[PDB]
Amino acid sequence: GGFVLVHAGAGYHSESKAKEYKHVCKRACQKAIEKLQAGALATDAVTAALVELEDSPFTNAGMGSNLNLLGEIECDASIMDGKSLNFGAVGALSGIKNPVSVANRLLCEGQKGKLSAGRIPPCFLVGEGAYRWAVDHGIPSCPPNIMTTRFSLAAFKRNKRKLELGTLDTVGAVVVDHEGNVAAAVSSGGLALKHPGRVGQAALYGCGCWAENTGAHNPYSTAVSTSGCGEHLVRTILARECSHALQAEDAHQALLETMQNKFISSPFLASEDGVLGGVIVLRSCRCTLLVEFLWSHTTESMCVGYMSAQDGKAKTHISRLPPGAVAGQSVAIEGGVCRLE
Amino acid sequence: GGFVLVHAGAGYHSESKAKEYKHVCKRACQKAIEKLQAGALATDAVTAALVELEDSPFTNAGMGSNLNLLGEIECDASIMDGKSLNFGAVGALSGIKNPVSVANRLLCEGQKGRIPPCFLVGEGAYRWAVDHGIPSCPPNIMTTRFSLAAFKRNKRKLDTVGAVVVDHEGNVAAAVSSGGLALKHPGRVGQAALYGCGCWAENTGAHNPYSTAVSTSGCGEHLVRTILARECSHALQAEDAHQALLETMQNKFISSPFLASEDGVLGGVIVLRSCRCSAEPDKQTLLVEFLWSHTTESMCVGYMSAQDGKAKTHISRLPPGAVAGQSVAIEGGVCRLE
Repeated sequence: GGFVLVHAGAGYHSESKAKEYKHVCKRACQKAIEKLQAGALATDAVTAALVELEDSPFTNAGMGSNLNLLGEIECDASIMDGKSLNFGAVGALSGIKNPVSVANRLLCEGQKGKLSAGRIPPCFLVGEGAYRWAVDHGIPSCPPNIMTTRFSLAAFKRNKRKLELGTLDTVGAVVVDHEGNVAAAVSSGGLALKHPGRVGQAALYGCGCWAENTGAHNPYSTAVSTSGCGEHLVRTILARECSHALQAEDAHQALLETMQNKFISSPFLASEDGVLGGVIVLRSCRCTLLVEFLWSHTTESMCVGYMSAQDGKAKTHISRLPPGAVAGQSVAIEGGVCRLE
Repeated sequence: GGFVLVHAGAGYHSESKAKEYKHVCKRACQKAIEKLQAGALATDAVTAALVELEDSPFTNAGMGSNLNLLGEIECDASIMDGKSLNFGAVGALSGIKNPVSVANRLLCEGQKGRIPPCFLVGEGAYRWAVDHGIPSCPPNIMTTRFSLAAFKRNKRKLDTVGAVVVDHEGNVAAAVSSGGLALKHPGRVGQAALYGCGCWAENTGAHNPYSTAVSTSGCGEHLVRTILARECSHALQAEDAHQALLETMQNKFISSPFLASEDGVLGGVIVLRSCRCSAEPDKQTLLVEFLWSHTTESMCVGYMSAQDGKAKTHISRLPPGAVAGQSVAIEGGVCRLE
């Protein structure tokens, strides 16, 4: 009993490179299910998925991240637990191989702080301090020669040159365990030639991801993860906005109206010539657990992968805008249902 | 014409330091009004107010901010413009005397503006500030005799600021600045730097009949988990502003499921709500409703109307019967701007 849905970016996935994108999404789903079947917490499950997605040298997160203006790697990552509603995140973090692991550990410590442990522990750390906290907590440090790849280094030089004259490939995942507990996480390398210290949506509470279990004013346990233009997702606090919209009976219609009204037609992005973003969503309710999963995006395409523990084989797919639709002006949306024991 | 409301923290203001807090609030308001009258933008006005608030050795923001675990100063600050809806923010910033001025520069550059950065942290935010003409500030200038003694004290083991403004056309702006928790771990970023949590400013639009501006104070974590600033803005779109804010503080803050594990929720907000109530097509009047609410023992505020030219200061305190962290105090008023 368990379900996972992951994504490897919302932007453009060429037919020639589609294969690679889907393969990492497949592996990420398996890592997540393994954790669930092994009795792990939902958060540890999404973290396992994200570690796999970050580790791919082809994703703008962890190893392979876009090099900033100075040719350095600074990552943003966050995670949320639907049961405890606790959160963990890091921004402008360099020197660490798996940013999500740090965000996960901040979340874990935060949980330890609830059982009477002085003032609330930090949920958000950035830069040098985030690095120090990671190391001091036993998290593996990673050298620049390992975080950087020949290709990212080469893109850096090109980008620099183009100034004197891919980045949308971020990652995310959502999971629901057999008890109905959900969790979500997101990780990113940020904009390709960003100014040092720039923090994007992947580190911001409510913007990058969201996870909230069923409650008095929350009939469904919901989890959301985002991708696309970081700035667009932040100004609209998209993840949380999608989670709240999903409380409506018709999930597909609620997500569609959100992407159209609260995103594309949002007054907060009125000055933009095209709004770019995508989301993966999970909604669950106890009856067995009925799970509804969906993905929506305004980008050319979005790579997704999902898997049910009882089913066994991951399904991967590149969602594309239909003929006629225009990237940044229209919305693509697809989904399905699965019942868990 | 214009109106401004500021706060010098939500927590506890001793009767012996009251006059000091109120005084800083008076100057901040005067600073903002002087800007408005000089024809400045609402964001420039709220920034001027925050600079004054920050510059006080009595406030946990800018100079005088709490020293962190390593005895160093790291500030959080943000600002939002209601007309353009643009935002500017900095987190874990050191070496800069006025964090809010850096956030205001980020917002301005964003307006001139792929989209420029609206949020910078650490060394990067520092570099950016210096590169745009804002001189650095050595440690001794931003460390007061009180924060140093406090640090040594602390190591031997809520005075944050904000402001909301409305110009003569009805454009609103909001800003917030904080030094964060005393002895916090390096890199810890709080509510004052996060979009939706620290402040919020949004002019009348399709989904919101009222122009609203919100600034917060109190326990950083509590304000973040509930994304209070933005929640208040949305609540203020209801017909009855006073009742809406009260219900928000009661249900979405004190009774929020996101803070259930806590024994007492601590925070306060200052809000401004505006709409055009009349015009003479043959001159216009803005109805401005302003409020402040809190669950802490007290909250220090100050407000001023350009037309009245008389700054008003006040320390809101929980009355007998109200328990800090469990109750909600709320006060407000209304004024018209011609």
